Amino acid sequence: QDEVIWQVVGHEFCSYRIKGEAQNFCRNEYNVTGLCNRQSCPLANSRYATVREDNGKLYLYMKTIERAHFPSKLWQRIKLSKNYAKALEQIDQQLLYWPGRQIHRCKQRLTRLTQYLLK
Amino acid sequence: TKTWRKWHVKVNQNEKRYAIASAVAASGVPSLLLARGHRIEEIPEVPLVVDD
Amino acid sequence: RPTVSIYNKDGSVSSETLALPFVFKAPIRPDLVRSVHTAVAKNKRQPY
Amino acid sequence: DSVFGSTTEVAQLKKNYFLPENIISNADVTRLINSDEIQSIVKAAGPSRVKR
Amino acid sequence: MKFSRDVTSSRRKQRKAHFGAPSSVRRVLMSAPLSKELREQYKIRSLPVRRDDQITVIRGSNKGREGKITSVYRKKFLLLIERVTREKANGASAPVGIDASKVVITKLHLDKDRKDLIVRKGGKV
Amino acid sequence: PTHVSKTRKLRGHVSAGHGRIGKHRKHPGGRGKAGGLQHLRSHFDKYHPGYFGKVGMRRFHLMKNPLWRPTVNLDRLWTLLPNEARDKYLGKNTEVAPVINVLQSGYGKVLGKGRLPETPVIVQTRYVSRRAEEKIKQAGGVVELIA
Amino acid sequence: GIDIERHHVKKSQRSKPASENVYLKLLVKLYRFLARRTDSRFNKAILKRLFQSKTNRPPISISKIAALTSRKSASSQNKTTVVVGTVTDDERMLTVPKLSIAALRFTKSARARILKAGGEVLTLDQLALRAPTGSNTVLVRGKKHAREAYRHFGFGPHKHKAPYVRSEGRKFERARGRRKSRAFKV
Amino acid sequence: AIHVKGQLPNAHFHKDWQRYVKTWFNQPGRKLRRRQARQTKAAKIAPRPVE
RNA sequence: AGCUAAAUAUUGGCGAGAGACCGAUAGCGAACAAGUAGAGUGAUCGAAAGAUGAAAAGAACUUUGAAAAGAGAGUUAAAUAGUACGUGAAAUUGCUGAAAGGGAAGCAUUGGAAAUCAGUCUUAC
RNA sequence: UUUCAAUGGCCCGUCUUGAAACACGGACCAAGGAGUCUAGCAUCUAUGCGAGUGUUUGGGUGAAAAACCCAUCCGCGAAAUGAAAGUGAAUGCAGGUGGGAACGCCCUGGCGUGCACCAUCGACCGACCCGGAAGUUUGUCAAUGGAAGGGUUUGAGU
RNA sequence: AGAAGCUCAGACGAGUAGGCAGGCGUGGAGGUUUGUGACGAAGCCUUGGGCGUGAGCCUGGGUCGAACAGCCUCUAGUG
RNA sequence: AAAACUUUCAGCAACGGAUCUCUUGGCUCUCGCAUCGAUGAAGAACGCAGCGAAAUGCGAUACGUAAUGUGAAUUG
Repeated sequence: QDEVIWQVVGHEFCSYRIKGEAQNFCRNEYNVTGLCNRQSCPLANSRYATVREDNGKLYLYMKTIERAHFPSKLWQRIKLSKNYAKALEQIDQQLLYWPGRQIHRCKQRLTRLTQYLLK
Repeated sequence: TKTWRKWHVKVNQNEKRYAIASAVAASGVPSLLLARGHRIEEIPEVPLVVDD
Repeated sequence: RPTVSIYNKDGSVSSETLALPFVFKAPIRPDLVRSVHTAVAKNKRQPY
Repeated sequence: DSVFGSTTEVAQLKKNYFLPENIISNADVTRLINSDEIQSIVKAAGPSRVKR
Repeated sequence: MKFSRDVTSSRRKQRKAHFGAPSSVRRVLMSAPLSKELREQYKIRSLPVRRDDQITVIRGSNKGREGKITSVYRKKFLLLIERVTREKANGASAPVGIDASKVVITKLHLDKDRKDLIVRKGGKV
Repeated sequence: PTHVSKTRKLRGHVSAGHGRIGKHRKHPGGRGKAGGLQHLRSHFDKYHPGYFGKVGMRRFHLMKNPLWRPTVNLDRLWTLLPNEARDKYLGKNTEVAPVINVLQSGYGKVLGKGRLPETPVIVQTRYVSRRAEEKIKQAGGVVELIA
Repeated sequence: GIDIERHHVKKSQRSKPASENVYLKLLVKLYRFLARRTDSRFNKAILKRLFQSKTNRPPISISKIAALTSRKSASSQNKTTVVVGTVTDDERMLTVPKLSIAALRFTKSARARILKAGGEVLTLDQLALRAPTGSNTVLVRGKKHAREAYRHFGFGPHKHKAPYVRSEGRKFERARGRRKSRAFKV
Repeated sequence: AIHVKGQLPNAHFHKDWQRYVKTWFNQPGRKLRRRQARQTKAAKIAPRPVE
């Protein structure tokens, strides 16, 4: 079923997919890499995590297989407002067991957002 | 251009019904709704059913 | 079958629930829907 | 349920219409590939992108 | 959305009807809203403009200017307002036309037909 | 449509895929089936033999309805029955034998291709083959002619 | 300059199904992994037949499967039947034996009869769990040349193939070149 | 001049057939017209059955 | 010997609603004063041609000139909108700057000369 | 980018064995400008269903030329063959044989097993050439009827 | 690891008529992008820059004044 | 051999009217309706306004009279 979703949305129309002439960018509000791919596909992965920026505050999102039918409680929010290091250990801790290799990607994403926040 | 060009086109009724059932099934998947462009990030459940 | 909740006019959950209809377990076929939609969207055209 | 019926019981509002059957029983191919039934017999995986 | 099939949604037809309207039809096409005092006094939102009425310009470069309607110049869909004029190069003065929808009526030139019109349009006097 | 066709790929190519030496001319070989005995004879003889000349005798004012006689074989006689009737009678010894009126099924003759189960059966029909009847009687049933 | 017969020679093969079916592609993706991670000729042939087209995948029938699995020696026992194609019912056989078939599609009559009378209907992915190497599976094919086109292919002098004729009768390619009374028979 | 596989062509199109092409773009309109006339007859003929 | 409603037709007339139609060399010949101007003894033949601006506010006045106009000024959001009026392409033309050239020119390749210009860098650790 | 020097470079399109051609067309620019649609057919491909299939001639239903739903017919397919009258497809596990996909067993082969497809030998159905057993009633002596069986003929068959 | 992806190796590369494949461009239709726009859309001019083997595409500056585009599909009076 | 001249490139200015945007027009489809004339029709000719050539309208009651409706214009 998760593969059905990817075969429907990945290669064709998707509101978070931005195809230009040779490449795919994924702006989806719950992705980390920024690119379109099942491994990183937020909608087609039932267990997946992300970080995004908001008003000087970092946010980590997670979602599971249990709450798929209820979009309202489907995604889970946590807020971060501390320095980078501690913000790193939070993602490390929150993901040392959950995604598999998203730990490094969201460390990279948290990196870029904190440079945004200082600027 | 002529008026007797073929404007209307035939689909087998069984294949029309196949597509209708497939679209209803697609409406029951939250991921497809978000992908198509619906702002359902806050709705309680899919399918969203309200009282009579 | 999985059950779905029913919501009142005020957005609260009602006790009554419905089982998921079998139509939601039907195959999802974007290619066939696109082909049928391609044809059906030609059936209200006017000649020119 | 009356409008579309099931895949084995006919719809009431559509005569001799049955919900279509899929060609694949379970579409979770990744978990079916990674299941123990497959990985218990597949020969030892060759390397990924190989050294030249 | 419109559900009647006696009315047309065509841009071609609606523009043709507007710009080919006779003088009597243009009379209703040139309608202006009433001021708040008149609205609460007559229970009327809008009336067609008539000569000799008192109005205030609500939009444009002449916003806020007041004056009596000297001529509702129907064939151009314009209102000519007293002292709303322009100084030409030669020294003469040319009137500046204001559309009826851009003015607000602050005093009506009441006739017995206008009173009948007001009470016929769900109002009182 | 039009965008996935040729003449969208020959835009730029002279002669539009019809060649230079010979070109696209209106009717260089004749219109329609012109020929068949003079210069189309090679195609007509090798791919459509029997096309020229008469065979047989004419029938004036032919009407299909008196000739209407669709045929059914023995291996479909039991499928002509409803499922409940097959369940009740197929393979079960009963004093009362099931009856199939193939005329109401749309058939004017019962042919003998295929096998027939051993349960007795009454076949109501207009026409029947010789050995179609032999297998029906062999299966313990009878054939009754209908008109 | 090199004296090579032909350059850049692709032979004939299909590398993916021309079908845009999402579920067929899911099955192909499964059997791509199975074919290249096992030494099973079964998995390779299933992958190839998933690539094949509709005319190259004829329908097989319930009775044909019963006929092939009940051939004297046979030893077909409870071995699952696998066909890459559609399984159609055969009304002519009045009792369906207990059979196990894995196929892309079962017609509604065929699936009902198989389940009602004995065995089970499986999809090709469920077969991949029970017999991931295709052990004790009877792989079968439909009659490729039962198609109407082959009734015409190869028409010519003394080939006994069906001509392309708009109607059947005494007036339609029956006189000259078809009998000795009108010139010749060819 | 006929060299391809298939049956020999039989198109009866040697007259001025475009002059007499009949289109069915008024099929939905006629269906609604027949419905309205049938309902007009139903209301007009009183209790008496329409057939 | 004879009559007869309905279902059927309808490039015309009349009244409407539309459109995956055309967009001023297109769409009817004609979006405009179009079957008009013009042609032909006649039967007939038959065009071209839409766009200042929100508003004429269409340039008062001074000055040069026989005048047409120019130059100032003025109107305007704009006169790089002045009716020879939205935008204003190419062919082709004048002016200016640069360059080239002993009976063609153009091109390709490689570098020089002259003009022109971006990247990179400066930093980060 | 411009220009210079060195080297190279004929005018493109076109029919043609052969074009720089003393062969044709081309002074220039902008805009327009040529494998379309329809009734069929054939191969191939995709989809639905599948011994069936096709709702849209209509009727129902929608205030709406859409979508949805629907009775009875009918088209094509499920049987062929012959000019017709007519007849009309299992001796067998719906046969043998050869090669064969996949599988199983054994120590690379071997052994089974054989889908699909061809080569081939038959069996069956219709015509064609014989052969006339019953049986039907009318002519019984006959009239009509066609069985078994034989040909190595044929069909766009099973 | 847009598995339609990634990776390794070897051989090879002329072409009229012609066949096939993948792409570029144009008008209109459905969906989509919190899409661009009078703080300048479209168009046009350009000894500016950038990308692609190419069809082309983007951009700086100038002019201009009202609409237009990316992506997925549909279509054609499409170069 | 400098200028002129010729050609090229660029800027500005001409010539020209492409392009873009628009559109009371056309085209096609559908729906509905049935109504010319010797009681003078369709068509034609000449006239009619304070200032009009055409178009539009009308007929010596001549850009119209009566009647009905609206309700204060027409406009150069």
